[PDB]
Amino acid sequence: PFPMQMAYRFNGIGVTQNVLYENQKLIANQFNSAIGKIQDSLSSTPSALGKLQDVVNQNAQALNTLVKQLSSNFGAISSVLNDILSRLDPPEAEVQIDRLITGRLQSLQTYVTQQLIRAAEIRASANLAATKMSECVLGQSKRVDFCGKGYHLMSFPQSAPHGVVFLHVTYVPAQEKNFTTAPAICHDGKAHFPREGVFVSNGTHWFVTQRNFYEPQIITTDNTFVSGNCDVVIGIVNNTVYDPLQPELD
Amino acid sequence: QKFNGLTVLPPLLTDEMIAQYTSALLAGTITSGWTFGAGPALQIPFPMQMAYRFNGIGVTQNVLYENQKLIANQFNSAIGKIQDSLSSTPSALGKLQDVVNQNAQALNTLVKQLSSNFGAISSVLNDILSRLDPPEAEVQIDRLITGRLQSLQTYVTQQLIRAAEIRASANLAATKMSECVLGQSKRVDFC
Amino acid sequence: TESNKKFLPFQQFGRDIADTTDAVRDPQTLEILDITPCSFGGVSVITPGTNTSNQVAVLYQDVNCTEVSNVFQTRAGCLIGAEHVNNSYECDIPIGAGICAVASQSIIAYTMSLGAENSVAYSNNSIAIPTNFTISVTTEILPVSMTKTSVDCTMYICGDSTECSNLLLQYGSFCTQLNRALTGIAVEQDKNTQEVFAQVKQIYKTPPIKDFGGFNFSQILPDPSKPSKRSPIEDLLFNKVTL
Amino acid sequence: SNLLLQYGSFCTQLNRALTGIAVEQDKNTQEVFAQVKQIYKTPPIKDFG
Ligand SMILES: *[C@@H]1O[C@H](CO)[C@@H](O[C@@H]2O[C@H](CO)[C@@H](O)[C@H](O)[C@H]2NC(C)=O)[C@H](O)[C@H]1NC(C)=O
Ligand SMILES: *[C@@H]1O[C@H](CO)[C@@H](O)[C@H](O)[C@H]1NC(C)=O
Ligand SMILES: *[C@@H]1O[C@H](CO)[C@@H](O)[C@H](O)[C@H]1NC(C)=O
Ligand SMILES: *[C@@H]1O[C@H](CO)[C@@H](O)[C@H](O)[C@H]1NC(C)=O
Ligand SMILES: *[C@@H]1O[C@H](CO)[C@@H](O)[C@H](O)[C@H]1NC(C)=O
Ligand SMILES: *[C@@H]1O[C@H](CO)[C@@H](O)[C@H](O)[C@H]1NC(C)=O
Repeated sequence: PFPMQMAYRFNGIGVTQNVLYENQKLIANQFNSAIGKIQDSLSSTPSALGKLQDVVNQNAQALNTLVKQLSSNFGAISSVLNDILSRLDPPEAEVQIDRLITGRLQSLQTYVTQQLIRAAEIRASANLAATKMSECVLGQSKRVDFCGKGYHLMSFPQSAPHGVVFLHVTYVPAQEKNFTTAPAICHDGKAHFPREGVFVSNGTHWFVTQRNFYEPQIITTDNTFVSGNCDVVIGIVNNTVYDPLQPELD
Repeated sequence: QKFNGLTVLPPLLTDEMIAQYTSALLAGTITSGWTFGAGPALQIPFPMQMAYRFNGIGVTQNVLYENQKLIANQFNSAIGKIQDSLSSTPSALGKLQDVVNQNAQALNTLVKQLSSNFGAISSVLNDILSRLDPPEAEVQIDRLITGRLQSLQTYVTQQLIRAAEIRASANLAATKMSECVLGQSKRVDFC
Repeated sequence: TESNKKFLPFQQFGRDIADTTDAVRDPQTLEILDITPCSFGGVSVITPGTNTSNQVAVLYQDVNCTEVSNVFQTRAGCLIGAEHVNNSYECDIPIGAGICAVASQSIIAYTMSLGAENSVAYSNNSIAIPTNFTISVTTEILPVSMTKTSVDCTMYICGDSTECSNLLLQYGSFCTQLNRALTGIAVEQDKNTQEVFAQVKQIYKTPPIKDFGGFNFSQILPDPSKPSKRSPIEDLLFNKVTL
Repeated sequence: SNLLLQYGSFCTQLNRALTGIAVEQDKNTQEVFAQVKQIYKTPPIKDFG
């Protein structure tokens, strides 16, 4: 089921599943509105397709100059070889042709070399597109800024003339807050560290929360673990840790 | 340097602006870890950040807190040693010096080609123009144009290949910029 | 111009690296004059665009501002027509050496800003944590292939004339290396498109009911009612690039 | 120069390739370094634990 797919994709970037299911409607609205905005972005901002237009323009220009090099004397009495062959004696037509063979073969060599280099550039861009197709749509990438700015969730491939367009759906932290923190909790001599997330305080009470989304939880023995004692960790606050066993036995 | 027809345009980003960008990235890495790449700069104490970075490599965060002073001393010692390492081992900056050397050598060997007759009578076009009548100077000047144009074509071709190589290195550098500085990489020996 | 190079009594003129004349000793005195080629350089035109305005500024890339209405000297050359303004902005038209360039109905030149200044409230007991979250979608465009052109070396160079064909045959195999290289590029373009797209051995198909929990993929999934079964976005891409 | 004008457009192909390289170098520097939307600044007190 696709909502569970997206919930696991949230899990893969360090946001627990319950963020999605409680907020599924808002997530849907944001995804749909962003996809809707993509149309206006592509259709209203010029140069957006510049990376695809540049290659076709460069090839059209290379062909145009290659053909225009036929309209060049290169030291010959005329550009059209038919006129030299029809007007000059072979003993001199040979020399007049040589000075067009040389210039047109040199133009062909220039074009071929430029095409080999631009083909190598397109080879590298195609290999990058294949790597992104494997690692962004076919899977999920943990490498930042490889599948767009933000925490990667998924990508959608789209065809384009002589190219590919990726729609990268990414998770971005939004409104934020400023909370006091501590690297450990000292309780009756033991040092408590979080299993996942960090300790936060608003002044009065200490909680544990996942680092990529504020979701305060009471500090318990099932989300913290003990190692060492309070005199080794630099910068500890004093709070109490609640064990669900206490209310079950009392 | 400035010769006949050769210019060097200045880079758009001066070294001051490049340094200001690296200062911005360092302030981001120091004060907010990897979060300034994904979105907004989120304040985190540096030891908690380094505890996250230990968590990401399979070493429990408490190992940082119990060994914070040793970690700080080792990090400061290594950072201090990097200066002596690169400043005392020659060829350490060879990858950057070689680019400058190849570009300067290509320009010098483009200029040197102007002092070659290319099969004519004198490598100076003004001398052949001043000693041969135009109807005969035409062929020798054709030689001094074809050879010099072929030399310029060879130079431009080698610059296109070298630009492609440097672009590959720049793309790898941007990949490392994102996947090593802006975050933390699980890719072995990539960072 | 005057020089401070002490020529030896027997040399008359001096040379610089890579065989060029650097200085010469005045025959009628003991003076030694350095010879510097007089300022020259390419000319660049800064234009906002005929679509917006026909106002233009012109930059001389390697001369001072003493060689032919505001005139401003930059490390990139002498720019005439643009007024230099002290306040920085986002880089728009690149000039060089840190200056970019239209605003207030005139062309302006300024030192580029690198972004807003934003210090982080660092402290060893304060963490910021997001209290909400935005999902964003970005567009990344990559070329995969280019037009598989091919040029017939012999008929291009030596149009339908046997007389030139004999000389071209005296030029050996060039008309075979060029066809071989272009054929290699043509096949490599198909290999590129295959490696980019042919990553699934079997063709999956979407279900007829779009009950995706509130997610709406109608903008990226193929529309069967169209003659070419392409998505609206793919339609915009095919209708947005022009030949 | 009038004699050179008989070799077609080589002298604009070279000066378009060199300009392509020139702009590609600024693209390289921008793509490597300009990955921050803001210029961040370090605090004056270097108490980084
Ligand atoms: C989290 O952010 C989202 C959007 O950023 C808020 O959802 C609504 O989104 C639309 C635009 O997408 C806005 O016009 C509304 O102002 C947003 N709020 C409401 C109530 O509709 C969402 O409310 C935010 N959640 C919290 C807890 O602040
Ligand atoms: C915290 O409690 C311990 C004993 O459990 C005490 O010694 C210490 O002074 C208290 N305050 C701190 C660590 O700030
Ligand atoms: C701080 O957290 C506590 C615990 O939930 C809450 O009761 C209080 O209202 C919060 N805000 C304060 C103390 O300003
Ligand atoms: C609150 O936020 C400001 C800036 O956003 C920060 O300087 C401060 O340390 C945070 N915490 C408190 C308790 O003010
Ligand atoms: C940093 O920690 C030390 C001791 O751990 C403390 O004295 C200092 O006040 C802390 N910094 C700030 C800004 O409070
Ligand atoms: C999905 O988006 C399309 C966009 O045209 C809209 O017409 C449609 O009503 C939306 N909802 C569904 C369920 O398709």
